[PDB]
Amino acid sequence: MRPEPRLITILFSDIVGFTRMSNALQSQGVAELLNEYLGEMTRAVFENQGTVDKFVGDAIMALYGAPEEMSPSEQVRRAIATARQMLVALEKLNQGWQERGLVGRVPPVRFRCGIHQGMAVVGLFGSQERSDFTAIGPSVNIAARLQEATAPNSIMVSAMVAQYVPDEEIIKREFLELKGIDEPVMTCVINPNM
Amino acid sequence: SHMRPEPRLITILFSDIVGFTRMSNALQSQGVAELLNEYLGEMTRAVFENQGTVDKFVGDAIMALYGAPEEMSPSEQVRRAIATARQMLVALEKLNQGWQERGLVGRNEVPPVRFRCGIHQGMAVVGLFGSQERSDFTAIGPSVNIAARLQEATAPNSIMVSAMVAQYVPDEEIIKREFLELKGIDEPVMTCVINPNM
Ligand SMILES: Nc1ncnc2c1ncn2[C@@H]1O[C@H](COP(=O)(O)CP(=O)(O)OP(=O)(O)O)[C@@H](O)[C@H]1O
Ligand SMILES: Nc1ncnc2c1ncn2[C@@H]1O[C@H](COP(=O)(O)CP(=O)(O)OP(=O)(O)O)[C@@H](O)[C@H]1O
Ligand SMILES: [Sr+2]
Ligand SMILES: [Sr+2]
Repeated sequence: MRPEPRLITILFSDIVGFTRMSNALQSQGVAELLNEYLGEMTRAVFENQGTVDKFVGDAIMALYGAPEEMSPSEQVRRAIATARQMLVALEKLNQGWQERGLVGRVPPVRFRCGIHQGMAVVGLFGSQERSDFTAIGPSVNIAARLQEATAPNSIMVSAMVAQYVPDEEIIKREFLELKGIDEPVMTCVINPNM
Repeated sequence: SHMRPEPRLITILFSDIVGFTRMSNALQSQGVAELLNEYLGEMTRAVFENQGTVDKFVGDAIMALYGAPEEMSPSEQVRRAIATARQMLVALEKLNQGWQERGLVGRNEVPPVRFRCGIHQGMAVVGLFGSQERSDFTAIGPSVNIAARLQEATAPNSIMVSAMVAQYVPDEEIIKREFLELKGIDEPVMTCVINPNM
Protein backbone atom coordinates (compact mmCIF):
# COMPACT_ATOMS: atom_id res chain seq x y z
CA MET A 1 0.00 0.00 0.00
CA ARG A 2 2.85 2.40 0.77
CA PRO A 3 3.30 4.77 -2.24
CA GLU A 4 6.02 3.80 -4.72
CA PRO A 5 7.02 4.56 -8.35
CA ARG A 6 5.74 2.00 -10.84
CA LEU A 7 4.94 1.55 -14.53
CA ILE A 8 1.17 1.29 -14.79
CA THR A 9 -1.67 1.78 -17.24
CA ILE A 10 -4.39 4.28 -16.33
CA LEU A 11 -7.93 4.17 -17.71
CA PHE A 12 -10.45 7.00 -17.44
CA SER A 13 -13.94 6.64 -18.89
CA ASP A 14 -16.89 8.99 -18.71
CA ILE A 15 -20.37 9.29 -20.14
CA VAL A 16 -22.09 12.47 -21.28
CA GLY A 17 -25.87 12.67 -21.34
CA PHE A 18 -26.57 11.04 -17.99
CA THR A 19 -27.75 14.22 -16.26
CA ARG A 20 -30.03 15.15 -19.15
CA MET A 21 -31.52 11.65 -19.23
CA SER A 22 -32.01 11.50 -15.46
CA ASN A 23 -33.59 14.98 -15.41
CA ALA A 24 -37.04 13.46 -15.80
CA LEU A 25 -36.96 10.84 -13.03
CA GLN A 26 -37.14 11.29 -9.26
CA SER A 27 -34.27 10.48 -6.85
CA GLN A 28 -34.97 6.74 -6.89
CA GLY A 29 -34.86 6.58 -10.69
CA VAL A 30 -31.68 8.66 -10.84
CA ALA A 31 -29.97 6.32 -8.39
CA GLU A 32 -31.19 3.25 -10.27
CA LEU A 33 -29.87 4.57 -13.58
CA LEU A 34 -26.45 5.46 -12.16
CA ASN A 35 -26.09 2.24 -10.16
CA GLU A 36 -27.04 0.30 -13.27
CA TYR A 37 -24.25 2.04 -15.17
CA LEU A 38 -21.60 1.90 -12.42
CA GLY A 39 -22.28 -1.79 -11.90
CA GLU A 40 -21.64 -2.48 -15.58
CA MET A 41 -18.42 -0.46 -15.61
CA THR A 42 -17.15 -2.16 -12.45
CA ARG A 43 -17.90 -5.57 -13.99
CA ALA A 44 -15.93 -4.63 -17.12
CA VAL A 45 -12.94 -3.62 -14.98
CA PHE A 46 -12.99 -6.67 -12.68
CA GLU A 47 -13.56 -9.19 -15.47
CA ASN A 48 -10.31 -7.92 -16.98
CA GLN A 49 -8.44 -8.04 -13.66
CA GLY A 50 -8.27 -4.28 -13.36
CA THR A 51 -8.39 -2.19 -10.22
CA VAL A 52 -11.25 0.25 -9.77
CA ASP A 53 -9.53 3.32 -8.37
CA LYS A 54 -12.65 5.42 -7.93
CA PHE A 55 -15.83 6.82 -9.42
CA VAL A 56 -16.04 10.57 -10.02
CA GLY A 57 -19.74 11.20 -10.47
CA ASP A 58 -20.44 9.20 -13.61
CA ALA A 59 -16.76 8.96 -14.55
CA ILE A 60 -14.64 5.87 -13.76
CA MET A 61 -10.90 5.51 -13.06
CA ALA A 62 -9.16 2.13 -13.30
CA LEU A 63 -5.60 0.98 -12.86
CA TYR A 64 -3.71 -1.95 -14.35
CA GLY A 65 -0.45 -3.00 -12.74
CA ALA A 66 -1.28 -1.99 -9.17
CA PRO A 67 -1.52 -3.11 -6.49
CA GLU A 68 -0.98 -6.49 -8.18
CA GLU A 69 2.00 -6.71 -10.54
CA MET A 70 1.26 -6.99 -14.26
CA SER A 71 3.49 -6.94 -17.35
CA PRO A 72 3.23 -3.80 -19.52
CA SER A 73 1.76 -5.79 -22.41
CA GLU A 74 -0.92 -7.45 -20.23
CA GLN A 75 -1.78 -4.06 -18.70
CA VAL A 76 -2.61 -2.73 -22.16
CA ARG A 77 -4.44 -5.85 -23.33
CA ARG A 78 -6.60 -5.77 -20.22
CA ALA A 79 -7.12 -2.01 -20.28
CA ILE A 80 -8.23 -2.19 -23.93
CA ALA A 81 -10.51 -5.16 -23.31
CA THR A 82 -12.11 -3.21 -20.43
CA ALA A 83 -12.77 -0.18 -22.63
CA ARG A 84 -14.34 -2.34 -25.35
CA GLN A 85 -16.46 -4.26 -22.86
CA MET A 86 -17.58 -0.92 -21.37
CA LEU A 87 -18.76 0.23 -24.78
CA VAL A 88 -20.73 -2.98 -25.28
CA ALA A 89 -22.28 -2.52 -21.84
CA LEU A 90 -23.34 1.03 -22.77
CA GLU A 91 -24.84 -0.26 -26.03
CA LYS A 92 -26.93 -2.68 -23.99
CA LEU A 93 -27.88 -0.06 -21.41
CA ASN A 94 -28.80 2.50 -24.08
CA GLN A 95 -31.01 -0.09 -25.80
CA GLY A 96 -32.81 -0.64 -22.52
CA TRP A 97 -33.09 3.09 -21.77
CA GLN A 98 -34.51 3.75 -25.24
CA GLU A 99 -37.15 1.04 -24.83
CA ARG A 100 -37.78 2.75 -21.50
CA GLY A 101 -38.47 6.17 -22.99
CA LEU A 102 -35.45 7.74 -21.31
CA VAL A 103 -33.60 8.08 -24.62
CA GLY A 104 -34.80 8.91 -28.12
CA ARG A 105 -37.98 10.64 -26.99
CA VAL A 106 -32.83 13.34 -24.83
CA PRO A 107 -30.21 11.66 -27.07
CA PRO A 108 -28.51 8.32 -26.21
CA VAL A 109 -25.68 8.48 -23.66
CA ARG A 110 -22.22 8.95 -25.13
CA PHE A 111 -18.97 7.33 -23.97
CA ARG A 112 -15.36 8.49 -23.90
CA CYS A 113 -12.32 6.60 -22.65
CA GLY A 114 -8.65 7.50 -22.46
CA ILE A 115 -5.81 5.10 -21.66
CA HIS A 116 -2.17 5.90 -20.98
CA GLN A 117 0.73 3.86 -19.66
CA GLY A 118 3.66 5.35 -17.81
CA MET A 119 5.36 5.85 -14.47
CA ALA A 120 3.21 7.02 -11.58
CA VAL A 121 3.60 7.20 -7.82
CA VAL A 122 1.07 4.63 -6.64
CA GLY A 123 -0.12 3.69 -3.17
CA LEU A 124 -2.14 5.07 -0.26
CA PHE A 125 -2.46 8.85 -0.27
CA GLY A 126 -4.34 11.06 2.16
CA SER A 127 -4.54 11.41 5.92
CA GLN A 128 -6.03 10.00 9.10
CA GLU A 129 -9.41 11.48 8.17
CA ARG A 130 -9.22 9.84 4.77
CA SER A 131 -6.70 7.76 2.85
CA ASP A 132 -7.30 6.13 -0.52
CA PHE A 133 -5.30 3.98 -2.89
CA THR A 134 -4.58 5.84 -6.12
CA ALA A 135 -1.96 6.92 -8.67
CA ILE A 136 -0.43 10.40 -8.88
CA GLY A 137 1.58 12.17 -11.55
CA PRO A 138 1.82 13.45 -15.15
CA SER A 139 1.00 9.96 -16.49
CA VAL A 140 -2.33 10.09 -14.69
CA ASN A 141 -2.93 13.70 -15.76
CA ILE A 142 -2.31 12.62 -19.37
CA ALA A 143 -4.76 9.71 -19.28
CA ALA A 144 -7.47 12.04 -17.98
CA ARG A 145 -6.71 14.61 -20.68
CA LEU A 146 -6.94 11.92 -23.38
CA GLN A 147 -10.40 10.88 -22.16
CA GLU A 148 -11.67 14.46 -22.37
CA ALA A 149 -10.02 15.10 -25.76
CA THR A 150 -11.41 12.10 -27.65
CA ALA A 151 -14.61 12.22 -29.70
CA PRO A 152 -18.02 10.77 -28.65
CA ASN A 153 -18.18 6.97 -28.35
CA SER A 154 -14.49 6.27 -28.84
CA ILE A 155 -11.34 5.11 -27.09
CA MET A 156 -8.14 7.14 -27.27
CA VAL A 157 -4.74 5.87 -26.17
CA SER A 158 -1.17 7.18 -26.15
CA ALA A 159 1.74 5.91 -28.25
CA MET A 160 2.99 4.02 -25.20
CA VAL A 161 -0.26 2.04 -25.29
CA ALA A 162 -0.69 1.84 -29.08
CA GLN A 163 2.66 0.10 -29.54
CA TYR A 164 0.98 -3.08 -28.23
CA VAL A 165 -2.09 -2.68 -30.44
CA PRO A 166 -2.22 -4.35 -33.88
CA ASP A 167 -1.64 -1.64 -36.50
CA GLU A 168 -4.90 -2.43 -38.31
CA GLU A 169 -6.79 -1.47 -35.14
CA ILE A 170 -5.59 2.14 -35.01
CA ILE A 171 -8.36 4.12 -36.74
CA LYS A 172 -6.91 7.62 -36.45
CA ARG A 173 -3.66 9.23 -35.37
CA GLU A 174 -3.28 12.84 -34.29
CA PHE A 175 -0.89 14.97 -32.28
CA LEU A 176 -2.61 16.86 -29.48
CA GLU A 177 -1.53 19.81 -27.37
CA LEU A 178 -2.38 18.73 -23.83
CA LYS A 179 -2.45 21.11 -20.88
CA GLY A 180 0.63 20.95 -18.67
CA ILE A 181 2.55 19.12 -21.39
CA ASP A 182 5.08 20.86 -23.63
CA GLU A 183 5.74 18.06 -26.12
CA PRO A 184 2.68 17.41 -28.33
CA VAL A 185 1.29 13.94 -27.59
CA MET A 186 0.68 11.40 -30.36
CA THR A 187 -2.77 9.94 -29.77
CA CYS A 188 -4.43 6.90 -31.33
CA VAL A 189 -8.15 6.21 -31.61
CA ILE A 190 -8.56 2.43 -31.56
CA ASN A 191 -11.27 0.29 -33.11
CA PRO A 192 -13.92 -0.27 -30.41
CA ASN A 193 -14.48 -3.82 -31.69
CA MET A 194 -11.30 -5.85 -32.35
CA SER B 1 -21.62 3.28 4.70
CA HIS B 2 -25.09 1.71 4.63
CA MET B 3 -27.12 4.68 3.42
CA ARG B 4 -29.27 3.86 0.41
CA PRO B 5 -29.52 6.79 -2.05
CA GLU B 6 -32.05 9.38 -0.89
CA PRO B 7 -32.91 13.00 -1.76
CA ARG B 8 -31.56 15.56 0.68
CA LEU B 9 -30.72 19.24 1.01
CA ILE B 10 -26.96 19.43 1.44
CA THR B 11 -24.01 21.74 0.99
CA ILE B 12 -21.25 20.61 -1.36
CA LEU B 13 -17.70 21.93 -1.22
CA PHE B 14 -15.08 21.40 -3.94
CA SER B 15 -11.56 22.79 -3.58
CA ASP B 16 -8.57 22.37 -5.82
CA ILE B 17 -5.00 23.56 -6.04
CA VAL B 18 -2.83 24.27 -9.06
CA GLY B 19 0.95 24.00 -8.91
CA PHE B 20 1.38 20.61 -7.25
CA THR B 21 2.51 18.78 -10.38
CA ARG B 22 4.90 21.60 -11.26
CA MET B 23 6.25 21.74 -7.71
CA SER B 24 6.60 17.95 -7.53
CA ASN B 25 8.52 17.61 -10.79
CA ALA B 26 11.38 19.17 -8.82
CA LEU B 27 11.37 16.24 -6.38
CA GLN B 28 11.57 12.46 -6.03
CA SER B 29 9.06 9.61 -5.46
CA GLN B 30 8.89 9.59 -1.66
CA GLY B 31 8.92 13.37 -1.79
CA VAL B 32 5.80 13.41 -3.98
CA ALA B 33 3.80 11.27 -1.58
CA GLU B 34 4.90 13.27 1.45
CA LEU B 35 4.17 16.58 -0.27
CA LEU B 36 0.71 15.48 -1.46
CA ASN B 37 -0.05 14.02 1.97
CA GLU B 38 1.09 17.20 3.70
CA TYR B 39 -1.41 19.21 1.64
CA LEU B 40 -4.17 16.60 1.88
CA GLY B 41 -3.65 16.47 5.64
CA GLU B 42 -4.20 20.19 6.02
CA MET B 43 -7.32 20.03 3.87
CA THR B 44 -8.94 17.08 5.61
CA ARG B 45 -8.18 18.50 9.05
CA ALA B 46 -10.00 21.68 8.01
CA VAL B 47 -13.03 19.61 6.96
CA PHE B 48 -12.98 17.41 10.08
CA GLU B 49 -12.57 20.37 12.43
CA ASN B 50 -15.72 21.85 10.91
CA GLN B 51 -17.59 18.55 11.19
CA GLY B 52 -17.75 18.14 7.44
CA THR B 53 -17.58 14.86 5.57
CA VAL B 54 -14.69 14.21 3.20
CA ASP B 55 -16.33 12.62 0.19
CA LYS B 56 -13.21 11.91 -1.86
CA PHE B 57 -10.00 13.30 -3.32
CA VAL B 58 -9.71 13.61 -7.09
CA GLY B 59 -5.97 13.90 -7.56
CA ASP B 60 -5.19 17.01 -5.55
CA ALA B 61 -8.80 18.23 -5.58
CA ILE B 62 -11.03 17.76 -2.51
CA MET B 63 -14.79 17.18 -2.26
CA ALA B 64 -16.57 17.67 1.08
CA LEU B 65 -20.20 17.31 2.13
CA TYR B 66 -22.23 19.03 4.84
CA GLY B 67 -25.57 17.57 5.83
CA ALA B 68 -24.72 13.93 5.09
CA PRO B 69 -24.42 11.28 6.28
CA GLU B 70 -25.20 13.05 9.58
CA GLU B 71 -28.12 15.50 9.48
CA MET B 72 -27.30 19.21 9.78
CA SER B 73 -29.37 22.40 9.65
CA PRO B 74 -29.10 24.36 6.40
CA SER B 75 -27.54 27.29 8.28
CA GLU B 76 -24.98 25.10 10.06
CA GLN B 77 -24.12 23.45 6.74
CA VAL B 78 -23.12 26.82 5.33
CA ARG B 79 -21.35 28.05 8.47
CA ARG B 80 -19.19 24.93 8.60
CA ALA B 81 -18.61 24.87 4.83
CA ILE B 82 -17.59 28.54 4.81
CA ALA B 83 -15.32 28.13 7.85
CA THR B 84 -13.82 25.08 6.13
CA ALA B 85 -13.06 26.93 2.90
CA ARG B 86 -11.47 29.84 4.77
CA GLN B 87 -9.32 27.56 6.94
CA MET B 88 -8.16 25.68 3.83
CA LEU B 89 -7.08 28.91 2.19
CA VAL B 90 -5.18 30.00 5.32
CA ALA B 91 -3.54 26.57 5.53
CA LEU B 92 -2.52 26.82 1.88
CA GLU B 93 -0.81 30.14 2.54
CA LYS B 94 0.96 28.56 5.49
CA LEU B 95 1.97 25.64 3.25
CA ASN B 96 3.26 27.93 0.51
CA GLN B 97 5.35 29.80 3.08
CA GLY B 98 6.99 26.57 4.19
CA TRP B 99 7.47 25.31 0.63
CA GLN B 100 8.99 28.67 -0.27
CA GLU B 101 11.46 28.35 2.60
CA ARG B 102 12.29 24.79 1.50
CA GLY B 103 12.86 25.83 -2.11
CA LEU B 104 9.87 23.82 -3.35
CA VAL B 105 8.27 26.98 -4.73
CA GLY B 106 9.74 30.32 -5.77
CA ARG B 107 12.74 28.56 -7.28
CA ASN B 108 13.48 27.09 -10.73
CA GLU B 109 10.46 29.36 -11.10
CA VAL B 110 7.66 27.18 -9.81
CA PRO B 111 4.99 29.69 -8.81
CA PRO B 112 3.44 29.34 -5.36
CA VAL B 113 0.45 26.99 -5.27
CA ARG B 114 -2.96 28.52 -6.08
CA PHE B 115 -6.24 27.63 -4.34
CA ARG B 116 -9.84 27.65 -5.59
CA CYS B 117 -13.04 26.70 -3.79
CA GLY B 118 -16.66 26.43 -4.87
CA ILE B 119 -19.63 25.90 -2.56
CA HIS B 120 -23.29 25.29 -3.33
CA GLN B 121 -26.33 24.16 -1.36
CA GLY B 122 -29.22 22.31 -2.91
CA MET B 123 -31.08 19.04 -3.28
CA ALA B 124 -28.95 16.03 -4.14
CA VAL B 125 -29.31 12.26 -4.07
CA VAL B 126 -26.98 11.09 -1.31
CA GLY B 127 -25.91 7.60 -0.28
CA LEU B 128 -24.05 4.59 -1.62
CA PHE B 129 -23.75 4.47 -5.40
CA GLY B 130 -22.43 1.55 -7.42
CA SER B 131 -23.08 -2.18 -7.18
CA GLN B 132 -22.59 -5.08 -4.80
CA GLU B 133 -19.08 -5.42 -6.26
CA ARG B 134 -18.12 -1.82 -5.55
CA SER B 135 -19.90 1.20 -4.12
CA ASP B 136 -18.90 4.47 -2.48
CA PHE B 137 -20.78 7.14 -0.55
CA THR B 138 -21.18 10.39 -2.49
CA ALA B 139 -23.72 12.96 -3.65
CA ILE B 140 -25.22 13.05 -7.16
CA GLY B 141 -27.10 15.58 -9.24
CA PRO B 142 -27.17 19.09 -10.80
CA SER B 143 -26.48 20.62 -7.36
CA VAL B 144 -23.19 18.73 -7.21
CA ASN B 145 -22.35 19.64 -10.80
CA ILE B 146 -22.88 23.33 -9.98
CA ALA B 147 -20.59 23.28 -6.95
CA ALA B 148 -17.90 21.77 -9.17
CA ARG B 149 -18.43 24.42 -11.84
CA LEU B 150 -18.28 27.29 -9.33
CA GLN B 151 -14.88 26.08 -8.11
CA GLU B 152 -13.55 25.95 -11.67
CA ALA B 153 -14.93 29.40 -12.54
CA THR B 154 -13.63 31.44 -9.61
CA ALA B 155 -10.25 33.21 -9.64
CA PRO B 156 -6.98 32.04 -8.02
CA ASN B 157 -6.97 31.99 -4.22
CA SER B 158 -10.70 32.69 -3.85
CA ILE B 159 -13.93 31.16 -2.57
CA MET B 160 -17.10 31.33 -4.67
CA VAL B 161 -20.59 30.41 -3.46
CA SER B 162 -24.09 30.34 -4.91
CA ALA B 163 -27.01 32.53 -3.83
CA MET B 164 -28.35 29.59 -1.81
CA VAL B 165 -25.16 29.68 0.26
CA ALA B 166 -24.76 33.48 0.40
CA GLN B 167 -28.18 33.98 2.02
CA TYR B 168 -26.55 32.73 5.23
CA VAL B 169 -23.45 34.91 4.96
CA PRO B 170 -23.26 38.43 6.43
CA ASP B 171 -23.67 40.80 3.48
CA GLU B 172 -20.44 42.66 4.28
CA GLU B 173 -18.55 39.38 3.94
CA ILE B 174 -19.61 39.18 0.28
CA ILE B 175 -16.78 40.65 -1.81
CA LYS B 176 -18.38 40.40 -5.25
CA ARG B 177 -21.69 39.49 -6.87
CA GLU B 178 -22.05 38.67 -10.56
CA PHE B 179 -24.01 36.44 -12.93
CA LEU B 180 -22.12 33.69 -14.72
CA GLU B 181 -23.37 31.05 -17.14
CA LEU B 182 -22.33 27.62 -15.92
CA LYS B 183 -22.13 24.63 -18.27
CA GLY B 184 -25.32 22.64 -18.75
CA ILE B 185 -27.13 25.37 -16.82
CA ASP B 186 -30.14 26.97 -18.51
CA GLU B 187 -30.65 29.83 -16.05
CA PRO B 188 -27.46 31.81 -15.36
CA VAL B 189 -26.28 31.52 -11.75
CA MET B 190 -25.79 34.26 -9.17
CA THR B 191 -22.24 33.86 -7.88
CA CYS B 192 -20.83 35.44 -4.75
CA VAL B 193 -17.15 35.67 -3.86
CA ILE B 194 -16.82 35.58 -0.08
CA ASN B 195 -14.16 37.38 1.93
CA PRO B 196 -11.45 34.90 2.96
CA ASN B 197 -11.70 36.54 6.39
CA MET B 198 -14.55 36.63 8.89
N1 LIG C 1 -20.13 12.63 -7.13
C1 LIG C 1 -19.22 13.43 -7.69
N2 LIG C 1 -17.95 13.41 -7.20
C2 LIG C 1 -17.01 14.25 -7.78
N3 LIG C 1 -17.21 15.12 -8.79
C3 LIG C 1 -18.48 15.09 -9.22
C4 LIG C 1 -19.53 14.31 -8.76
N4 LIG C 1 -20.70 14.56 -9.45
C5 LIG C 1 -20.36 15.47 -10.32
N5 LIG C 1 -19.04 15.85 -10.25
C6 LIG C 1 -18.30 16.84 -11.03
O1 LIG C 1 -19.24 17.81 -11.58
C7 LIG C 1 -18.77 18.20 -12.89
C8 LIG C 1 -19.82 17.86 -13.94
O2 LIG C 1 -19.53 18.54 -15.16
P1 LIG C 1 -19.41 17.73 -16.54
O3 LIG C 1 -18.26 16.70 -16.45
O4 LIG C 1 -19.09 18.75 -17.65
C9 LIG C 1 -20.97 16.89 -16.85
P2 LIG C 1 -20.99 16.01 -18.43
O5 LIG C 1 -19.84 14.99 -18.50
O6 LIG C 1 -20.78 17.03 -19.56
O7 LIG C 1 -22.42 15.28 -18.62
P3 LIG C 1 -23.07 14.34 -17.47
O8 LIG C 1 -23.53 15.19 -16.31
O9 LIG C 1 -24.27 13.60 -18.05
O10 LIG C 1 -22.04 13.34 -16.99
C10 LIG C 1 -17.48 17.43 -13.13
O11 LIG C 1 -16.38 18.25 -12.74
C11 LIG C 1 -17.64 16.23 -12.23
O12 LIG C 1 -16.37 15.64 -11.94
N1 LIG D 1 -5.59 10.33 -8.60
C1 LIG D 1 -6.44 10.90 -9.45
N2 LIG D 1 -7.75 10.52 -9.42
C2 LIG D 1 -8.63 11.10 -10.31
N3 LIG D 1 -8.37 12.03 -11.25
C3 LIG D 1 -7.05 12.36 -11.24
C4 LIG D 1 -6.04 11.88 -10.42
N4 LIG D 1 -4.82 12.46 -10.71
C5 LIG D 1 -5.10 13.27 -11.70
N5 LIG D 1 -6.42 13.28 -12.08
C6 LIG D 1 -7.08 14.03 -13.15
O1 LIG D 1 -6.07 14.51 -14.08
C7 LIG D 1 -6.46 15.82 -14.55
C8 LIG D 1 -5.38 16.84 -14.20
O2 LIG D 1 -5.59 18.07 -14.90
P1 LIG D 1 -5.76 19.45 -14.09
O3 LIG D 1 -6.99 19.36 -13.16
O4 LIG D 1 -5.98 20.58 -15.11
C9 LIG D 1 -4.27 19.71 -13.12
P2 LIG D 1 -4.13 21.37 -12.44
O5 LIG D 1 -5.24 21.63 -11.41
O6 LIG D 1 -4.26 22.40 -13.58
O7 LIG D 1 -2.68 21.52 -11.75
P3 LIG D 1 -2.08 20.37 -10.76
O8 LIG D 1 -1.60 19.19 -11.56
O9 LIG D 1 -0.91 20.96 -9.99
O10 LIG D 1 -3.17 19.92 -9.80
C10 LIG D 1 -7.79 16.14 -13.88
O11 LIG D 1 -8.85 15.77 -14.78
C11 LIG D 1 -7.75 15.29 -12.63
O12 LIG D 1 -9.07 15.06 -12.13
SR1 LIG E 1 -19.73 12.86 -17.38
SR1 LIG F 1 -5.54 20.54 -9.38
